[PDB]
Amino acid sequence: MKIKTIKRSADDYVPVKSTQESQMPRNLNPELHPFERAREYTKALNATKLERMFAKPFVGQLGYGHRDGVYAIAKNYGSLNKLATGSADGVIKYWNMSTREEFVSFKAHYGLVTGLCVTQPRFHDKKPDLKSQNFMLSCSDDKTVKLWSINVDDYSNKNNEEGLIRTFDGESAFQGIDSHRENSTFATGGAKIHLWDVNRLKPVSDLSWGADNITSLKFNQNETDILASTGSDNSIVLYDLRTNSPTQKIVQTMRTNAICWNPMEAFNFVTANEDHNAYYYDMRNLSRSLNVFKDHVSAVMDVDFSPTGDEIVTGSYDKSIRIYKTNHGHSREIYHTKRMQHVFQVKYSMDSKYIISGSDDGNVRLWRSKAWERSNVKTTREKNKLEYDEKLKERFRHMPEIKRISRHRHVPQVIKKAQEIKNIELSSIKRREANERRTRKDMPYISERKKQIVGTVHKY
Amino acid sequence: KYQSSAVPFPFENREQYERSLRMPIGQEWTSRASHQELIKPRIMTKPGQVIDPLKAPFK
Amino acid sequence: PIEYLLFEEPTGYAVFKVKLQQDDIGSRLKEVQEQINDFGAFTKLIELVSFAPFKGAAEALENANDISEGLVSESLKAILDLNLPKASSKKKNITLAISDKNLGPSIKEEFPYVDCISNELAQDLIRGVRLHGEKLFKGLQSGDLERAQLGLGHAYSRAKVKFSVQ
Amino acid sequence: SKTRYYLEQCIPEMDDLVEKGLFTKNEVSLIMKKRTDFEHRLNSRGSSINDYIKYINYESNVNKLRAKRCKRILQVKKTNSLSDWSIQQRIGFIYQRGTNKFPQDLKFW
Amino acid sequence: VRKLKHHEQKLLKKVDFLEWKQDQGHRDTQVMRTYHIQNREDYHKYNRICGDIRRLANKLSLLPPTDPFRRKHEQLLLDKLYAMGVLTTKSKISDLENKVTVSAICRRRLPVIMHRLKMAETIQDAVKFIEQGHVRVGPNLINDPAYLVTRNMEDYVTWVDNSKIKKTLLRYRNQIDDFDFS
Amino acid sequence: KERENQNKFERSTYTNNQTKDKKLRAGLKKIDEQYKKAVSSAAATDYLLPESNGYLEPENELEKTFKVQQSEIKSSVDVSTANKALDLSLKEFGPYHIKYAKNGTHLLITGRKGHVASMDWRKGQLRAELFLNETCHSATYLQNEQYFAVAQKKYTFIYDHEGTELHRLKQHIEARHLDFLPYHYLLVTAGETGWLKYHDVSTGQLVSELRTKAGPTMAMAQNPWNAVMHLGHSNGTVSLWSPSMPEPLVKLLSARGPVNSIAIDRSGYYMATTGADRSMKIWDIRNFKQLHSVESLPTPGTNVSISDTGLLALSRGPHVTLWKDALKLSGDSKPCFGSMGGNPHRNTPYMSHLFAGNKVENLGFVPFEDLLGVGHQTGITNLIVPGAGEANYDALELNPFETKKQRQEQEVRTLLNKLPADTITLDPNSIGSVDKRSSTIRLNAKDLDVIEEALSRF
RNA sequence: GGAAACUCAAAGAGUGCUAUGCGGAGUGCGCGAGAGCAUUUCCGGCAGCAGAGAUUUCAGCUGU
Repeated sequence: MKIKTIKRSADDYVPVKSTQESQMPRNLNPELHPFERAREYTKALNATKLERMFAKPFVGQLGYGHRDGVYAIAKNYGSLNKLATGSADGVIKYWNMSTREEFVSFKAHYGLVTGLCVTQPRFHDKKPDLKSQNFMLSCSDDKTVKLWSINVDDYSNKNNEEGLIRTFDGESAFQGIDSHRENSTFATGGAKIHLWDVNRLKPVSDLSWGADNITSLKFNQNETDILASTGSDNSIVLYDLRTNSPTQKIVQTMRTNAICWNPMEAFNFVTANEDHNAYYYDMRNLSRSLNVFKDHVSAVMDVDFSPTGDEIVTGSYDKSIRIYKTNHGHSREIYHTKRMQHVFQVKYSMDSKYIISGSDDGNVRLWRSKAWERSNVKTTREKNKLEYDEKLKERFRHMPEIKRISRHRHVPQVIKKAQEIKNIELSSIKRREANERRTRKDMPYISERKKQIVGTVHKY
Repeated sequence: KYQSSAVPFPFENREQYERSLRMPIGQEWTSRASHQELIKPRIMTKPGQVIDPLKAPFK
Repeated sequence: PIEYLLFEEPTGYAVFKVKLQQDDIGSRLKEVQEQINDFGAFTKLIELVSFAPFKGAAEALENANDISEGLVSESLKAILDLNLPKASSKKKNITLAISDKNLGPSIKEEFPYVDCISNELAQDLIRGVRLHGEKLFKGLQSGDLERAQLGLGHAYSRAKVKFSVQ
Repeated sequence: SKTRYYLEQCIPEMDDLVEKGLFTKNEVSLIMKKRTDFEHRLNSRGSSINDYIKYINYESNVNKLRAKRCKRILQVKKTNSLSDWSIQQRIGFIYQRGTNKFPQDLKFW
Repeated sequence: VRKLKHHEQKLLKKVDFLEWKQDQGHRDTQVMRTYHIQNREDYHKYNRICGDIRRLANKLSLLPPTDPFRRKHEQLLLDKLYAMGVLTTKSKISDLENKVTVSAICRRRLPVIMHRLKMAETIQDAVKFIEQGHVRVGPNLINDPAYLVTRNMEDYVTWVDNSKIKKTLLRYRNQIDDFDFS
Repeated sequence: KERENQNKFERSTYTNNQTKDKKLRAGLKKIDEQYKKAVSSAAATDYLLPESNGYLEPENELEKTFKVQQSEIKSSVDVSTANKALDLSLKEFGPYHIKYAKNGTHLLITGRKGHVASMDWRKGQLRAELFLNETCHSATYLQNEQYFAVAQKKYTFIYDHEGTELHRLKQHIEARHLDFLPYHYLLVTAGETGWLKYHDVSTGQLVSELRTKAGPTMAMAQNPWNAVMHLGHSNGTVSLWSPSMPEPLVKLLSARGPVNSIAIDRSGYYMATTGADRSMKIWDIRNFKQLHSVESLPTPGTNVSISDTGLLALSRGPHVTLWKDALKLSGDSKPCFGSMGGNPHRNTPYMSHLFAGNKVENLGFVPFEDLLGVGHQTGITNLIVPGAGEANYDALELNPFETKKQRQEQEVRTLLNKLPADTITLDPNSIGSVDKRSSTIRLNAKDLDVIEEALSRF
């Protein structure tokens, strides 16, 4: 008869010396670990509660702010911690965002500044040193475009030519700027859209359809020869610079404030227009705006993508910005503060982590995108835990109290009143439409994405 | 208030939803390697560098 | 984009590779400026990859003189061209993080394939590695830093002031 | 605890090495026992190069016993399984860990 | 139990292992430390009596102000609680809700009146003495500390004779007479 | 990729007995592909668990497994376990109810006269030893060794680690059987009054004042897998209960007369019950089907306890009889007392031990050792039962080598991850489901007499 | 009633501590290469030869 029991042996389980770590011997038996679903459900509850108590998104403003109100903002697309910022008294600055103050500032134009971007120019008489100094440019109300240097201090290859290396002059006013990110050719929206490079002081091309001004425009991030614009005909016009021609136009109901292309998809853009929703359009099939991000209460002033290409940010004329996922169509998150007002230009920093919001009261602010995460390097147990319960919140997203916690924000009560009365009048329009649909023979269903389009040149 | 109301958007009925939720993902009920490969986000960025718009193919 | 940094010590030069980049926009935040005070989370940023000590104390005084006048000395030239990878034409210029804009152009002239960064981020992780110090090397040196800079300090002071011997 | 990650990194080679008939589970659990103790002593706190050395010595000896029972039982030089490269590649992995953790001693280098 | 961190303290506020809600601030524990009550449940066998007399005073106030059953039984209960010394004055029937306390019905116990008339010097020492069997009220000795006294018997609380504490205090004053055997 | 314990590691689903959306199709194929990968790589851990369970066997045809003396196995087993088989002899106070902790680390003994001692038993360590004068029926630990609740003469008290009292429960107006639902942090009490009542012991709240409507509660037992409490009343009814709904969830009718004891297998799948009709029943639980019914054991079974490896323990007054392989579904696995003429299709019991003259009031196994603590009149005895324990405990939840710092951290981790008192369900996998109403397939707002024929038209 | 410890129990703070992620090739591309692509292209077989190396290891051929 053979008898053996457990041999616990007290050496493999408690260490022999007082520094080395003991085993955690471990049996992955469902018999051992009793409640799977309730336990990880409660871990999802704790994770949603923890992000609702860690959602501290405001980083800080930068500098003492502008004078009159930020109306133009342009990140530079090849460096992380600097962006240019122009306010409509005339004053444009080049902010360094690490230390949060400007490199330099200037009184640029007499009237408003209406557009500014950044450039890596190429002159045919110079190696353009794009590492010891850094160039922006700006078009404005006083019929002038100015290509501007900045003595930046990030490298130390050297040891002087501070401002206004050259001026362009136009016969009408100007409204928008962006630059073809190769071959130093940039494009302006004014009373008519002009294409010019930095080597000659005349418009190399007219580009407009007809007599209507161009309220904004934006180049592409890839297929850089193509660009889009928005005119006060409530119209989107795409241009291709290879054929040097406009190429299609759609007219919508209300005026499109600002375009921004996709960095990843490269033929999808987002229009922000004055009806209170942004429109993720395709390019190749411009008859169905393939997403509509809806949850605003006033005109949506600008928008840009995250550089990761799947999360966009709209800033609107109500005193609140909000950040959308691409494939939902409703607000992922709302940022607002009492001191920001009429937020006009919101852009996304080039590492998809920060949201720069330039308001109308002058200040330009930093925000985090993921409002609960933090920006330090994490030990891999913290990384595994935060990523773990991120995935866990994602799969238990539809439980009806995890959803109410992860959906609860605190909006200002102006936006609350406007959103709920928008809800009751939308329900009223839906009910009266249901009555007409009950009686009338053919009131055909139009999609929500196809609703706002009022026309399109080149039907196929 | 624990079982959800309807079937959520990407799925279509409750066998889809429960076949999604059938496997717990914690390190208790699953191994460490299957844990750390089951959980990682769809995007994953490196923390301090500019993200370029992709230009592929034929560099 | 900060790939390497060069730290100049009393015993000799050290060159560190940078594994993870520090965050650039939130660099004035509490939770980022505390990770350069935590050692176990500062070593997630910076790996030691080379350390050439000064051969003699006379060469230690000579290198201290050459750094104080911002010049490049030959041991520094040796450790830089050992550690820094040669780049292609202009794509991917390699990057040091040094501590002064006067040492900048001199090693730029000695190495036209190398770019020098001395901004707030560079001085930030420089003072991180100065704070932690000899714990980075895990004993890979022949010298104690406080007594070494004692001797180097009296030497450098004496040679600067021309203190007489008789 | 990343020791669990290493310890269940090493499972598939012993899985195939058991399902082909050269060890049995009643002794691969013994080598798994000693491997567990070695990994804990290795990536614990206050560890040492002698712990790395004894881990290298034990893994080389179980590699030699693997080749011995391979040519004895199966009468072949190798069984083209996953194990035959795996055991020396994790010896090299131990060496890499020891050089990264302790770049001081030229003996281990 | 661990002096929880800030996020843990926020995630669970209502935990308290020591003091729950239904402890009522641990007043039974606090007053039995105050009056050195030996056994458990003595507080609640007092509190049952306190709730009983406020229930009966409630029902007597409910009964109408003219009938002799109500007026006789309320003056009877008031005189009975004076004769047990739970009160101090023959006060109003409002003091049958402001003034009856489990602390008062404890305050008529034997060791606390013993400390009150300075027989011992602390109530723990009084329970020591009357558990060693030194005191008596009138003729009969008292062994248990749960014997509370009446208004009548706060005068014949004296030790027994041959109690050697009585002998030591009499020999302290050197009035130690020894013909009376103590 | 074979992984023979896949049948142990699978997780079944609410099924029907193929789509059109391509994105949904690829999502589902990725989901069940990673399900199969996670099941295989989870069952690839049995190479990594340290040591196997113990056992014995006759390895002859003459001797049997049950007629093996504790002296013989205490001689043939190692010195550590032979030293761990303690036999306390305490005479002056009453019969001693026995409650180990959830691990094997401590031990709580209660004499019916007055005597409760919480002690480490592996090392001899007095933690709290108190004689409180009134009678104590039963007692248990709460979450650690740090707190233990004693069911005194009427009022239930809970106590600190060193013997101080912390709460005299104004409710639980008497008590006879306590238990602790450990993941829910719920101290559950039942007794002579027909009141099963639950107490959230973390925040100090009551949870449920459930009226039993069945007289006193003769024996209660926790299901360790869905956390329902199985009460067994005087009717023979074993009714099983949840704090969320007042009506008893499921009313089994197991025995006749009163039910003397209930014991649930740790997999939640079998329930062993003894009545005062001299009957023992084995129950399926997940299908509610009476498995097999040992009728007319020769004396009333006082207590049953099932180990962590499916090992039946029956206390026949002065006897302790242990059956192995008694929790299968066959007809072989009915536990009997004799192999009639040497019949190889019976469960002659795995071990047996007759005590001297003392009634054993409760069995209870030790969690992670191969020994059971039986409590009788004159004290406590550990019995070496070689197949009665999970050798491979999981150190992420409960650890028999747990120190002070990890004790504090493990209890505060369970205190954050306490399941709420509502999700006590008859099956634990009904939280991520959908409602039984609000039908399965979702709809996306698109589909929500000739003379009489002559005298028509009027 | 005051005081010894390796008497134990329970909390707290500080100092530390790293806390710490198919293969040789060969074959054409990727601006002297590997940071990817792709494999029957020989091999990771058998004995011997003879050049070596501390019995067991490598270097080039016969058949295989």
